[PDB]
Amino acid sequence: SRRRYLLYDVNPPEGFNLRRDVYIRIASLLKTLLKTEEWVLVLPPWGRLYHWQSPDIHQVRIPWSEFFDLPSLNKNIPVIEYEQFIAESGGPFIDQVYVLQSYAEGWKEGTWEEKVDERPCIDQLLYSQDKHEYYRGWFWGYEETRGLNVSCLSVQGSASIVAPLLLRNTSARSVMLDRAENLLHDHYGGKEYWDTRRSMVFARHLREVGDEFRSRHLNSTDDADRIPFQEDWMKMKVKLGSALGGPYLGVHLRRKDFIWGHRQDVPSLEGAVRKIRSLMKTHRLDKVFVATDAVRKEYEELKKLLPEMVRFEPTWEELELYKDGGVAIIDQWICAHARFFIGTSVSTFSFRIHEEREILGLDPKTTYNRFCGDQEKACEQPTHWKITY
Amino acid sequence: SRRRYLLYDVNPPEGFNLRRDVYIRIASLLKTLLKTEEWVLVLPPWGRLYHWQSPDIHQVRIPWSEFFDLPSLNKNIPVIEYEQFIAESGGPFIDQVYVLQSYAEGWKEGTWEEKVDERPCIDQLLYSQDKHEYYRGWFWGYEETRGLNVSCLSVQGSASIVAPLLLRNTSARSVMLDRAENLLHDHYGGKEYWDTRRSMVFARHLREVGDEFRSRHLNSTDDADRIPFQEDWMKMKVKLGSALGGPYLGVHLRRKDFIWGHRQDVPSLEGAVRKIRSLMKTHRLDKVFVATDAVRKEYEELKKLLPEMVRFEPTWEELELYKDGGVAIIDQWICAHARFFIGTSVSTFSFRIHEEREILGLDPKTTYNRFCGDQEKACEQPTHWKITY
Ligand SMILES: *[C@@H]1O[C@H](CO)[C@@H](O)[C@H](O)[C@H]1NC(C)=O
Ligand SMILES: *[C@@H]1O[C@H](CO)[C@@H](O)[C@H](O)[C@H]1NC(C)=O
Ligand SMILES: *[C@@H]1O[C@H](CO)[C@@H](O)[C@H](O)[C@H]1NC(C)=O
Ligand SMILES: *[C@@H]1O[C@H](CO)[C@@H](O)[C@H](O)[C@H]1NC(C)=O
Ligand SMILES: [Cl-]
Ligand SMILES: [Mg+2]
Repeated sequence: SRRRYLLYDVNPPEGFNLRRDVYIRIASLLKTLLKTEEWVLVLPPWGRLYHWQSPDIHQVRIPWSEFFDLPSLNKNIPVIEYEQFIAESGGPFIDQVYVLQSYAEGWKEGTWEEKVDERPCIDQLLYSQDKHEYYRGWFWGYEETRGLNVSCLSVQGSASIVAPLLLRNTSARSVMLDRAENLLHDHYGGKEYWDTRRSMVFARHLREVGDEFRSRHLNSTDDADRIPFQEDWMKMKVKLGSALGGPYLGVHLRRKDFIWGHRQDVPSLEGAVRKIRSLMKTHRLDKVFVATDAVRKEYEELKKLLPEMVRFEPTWEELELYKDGGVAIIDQWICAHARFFIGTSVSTFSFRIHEEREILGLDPKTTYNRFCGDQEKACEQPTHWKITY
Repeated sequence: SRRRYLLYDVNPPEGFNLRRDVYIRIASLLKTLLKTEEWVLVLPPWGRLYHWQSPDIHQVRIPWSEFFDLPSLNKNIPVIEYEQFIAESGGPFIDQVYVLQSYAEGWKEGTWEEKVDERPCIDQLLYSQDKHEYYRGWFWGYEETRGLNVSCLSVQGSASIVAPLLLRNTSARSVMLDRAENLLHDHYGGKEYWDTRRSMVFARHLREVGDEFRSRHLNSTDDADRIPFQEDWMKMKVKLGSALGGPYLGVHLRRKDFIWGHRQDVPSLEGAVRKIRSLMKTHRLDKVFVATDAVRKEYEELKKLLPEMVRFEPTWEELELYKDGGVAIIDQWICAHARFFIGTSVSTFSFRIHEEREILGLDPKTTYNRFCGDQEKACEQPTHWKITY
């Protein structure tokens, strides 16, 4: 009955939707571990080291339960909240912390190989020792957390590359992989992957708010959208392109990095609307739902250009409650029920929407779509990854 | 007198002693700026984004006054505390923030050239925009601070390479260079450097504590160690090797990275201790003062090996008053007055002591010395950098 605990964290600059992906990366690994030993994944509390990223509202120590449905995840891999780890093991005590990093020697191409090795630390360590020789660190904002040991792993391939190593030194009841973004997916478009991805189902509350918005302002219900919905995700398998979707255009415009990132892969507002109108005409769509990070000045400019834009603006208390990821989820959930969707180039946000649309069963031609930069020369659309059951 | 303002910050992992080096790099940029426009450098508050790195108990927004002598600093370049800047500009408002970064394309060997260019941001920018369109950021832990605009600058050479660009766009009353560590020194061994370096003189109360420790436990005073002291640091010049030093051996052992960094350039505790006793024999020194980061188990073992070791262990309340860099500065100060000194390989802490010793005038043969790895073959010693008065 004595099992082992896996914990992870991601490089602080990474956003909500990248973290959702790394999660599947880590789940791949844990499944590989479970073939041998008893393990359980501990869900890293939400909220970010950089507190200024989410203005005026503190997003901190947020359980997954506020975003995703725990039973839904559990049907895939054994999973527990960090606050629960803290209760089962005596305190917030982590035996081994492994900071993932690349190989310093690099490689000359043709050498590249999936491998993992204990190595000296490349960047100086962000953990440090107290008067008790415990390692103090970020630890998802739980200040009282202590690692017993920290060191670095140089690593290359898919996440499961690390399992032999973790399965060897069994001394560690709890192991944490920091900088888990270093791990790749085992196999991304694959059945194992989809089992996981499908199993992350939004919390009932965010779905309900999103659904009611769909019916009030989008004239969109699951019935009218020919999206038969099922509760247990294991039991929901839908034929491709059967789903119709609400009579509206979903769009995701990402302005955040447009300027300082010197981007040629994102449109001007004026360009974005030209495309949008072309889509509305093509598909006979009266209303467009826009999910955007745009600032007020730029939003007004968009609002004037495209009056029929409908948008979900959380009230102050809604934001205080659902938090940031929460709102993002509603926006995603709504875009995902659109008749047709157009996203932003290489946006992780748009990526999650795709997967979500593929799950609901919407035709790919309506799914993998992106705005072209105004003068962008040859603009390639995102790649369609079909589900495998 | 409407003068421009310069502010900077350094990559968060960076410790206290690398920061003090960067300061001089910046200060050399300011000197080059003063050849044209009226400027003043704003002293970035001490205290760290990653708070768990410091034993300082969330002690933050610390002015340079608690470490360095402000008049002393001001005789080198014009300088003000950050809170003073908030008062003299209108609010906590920085006009332009430049995040310093390396050139995206790297270089081919032989192509390396000092250059600065506005470029697309490589890493995702840590600053983020609010609903008033202002950028919020870490900003030395002052939540109120607002930047008006943010972009990344790719840069290569010495810190003064940024000066011409900074003088072209004059619309910016205040300018902040984030990731300042990307700038090199102008010329490190030279007069200009040494003017800045000599000008950084520890706050009176800190030296007063060290002299107290010296007088008491080390049987050491300036008049006994033949180290005449001079308040006006411009008026302090000593013949090289005129300084004797106290009847003790100063040693700096940094153990922090010994293990996780797989270090071969630092000794095991025994290798350290044997080397110490041999030095005390050779140089006829009665007592030994050790400045180290060793945590309990190690210190315990170090204490058995070297019982005659005297150390600076501040009281709970002392650590509060002087804070972290204070305890460090005291330790450094004490080391700097030893008759003979031996440090740790590539330790910024050691470098800072090196520099302080050259300033007191102690013979180089007694300054630039490091412990060798137990099995380290080459084992180069640190390079003598003379003051040029
Ligand atoms: C941490 O790891 C090292 C290397 O395996 C080990 O020798 C040491 O005992 C560990 N530290 C603690 C506090 O258990
Ligand atoms: C809304 O969509 C439904 C499809 O079920 C359609 O029958 C109806 O005409 C639409 N109503 C409006 C307000 O356009
Ligand atoms: C700020 O700098 C960017 C360069 O990244 C520039 O394009 C933008 O127009 C500037 N904003 C203002 C308000 O001057
Ligand atoms: C202290 O230093 C003096 C040199 O001024 C030396 O002569 C003396 O023997 C030392 N010892 C003690 C205990 O005073
Ligand atoms: Cl969030
Ligand atoms: Mg011995």
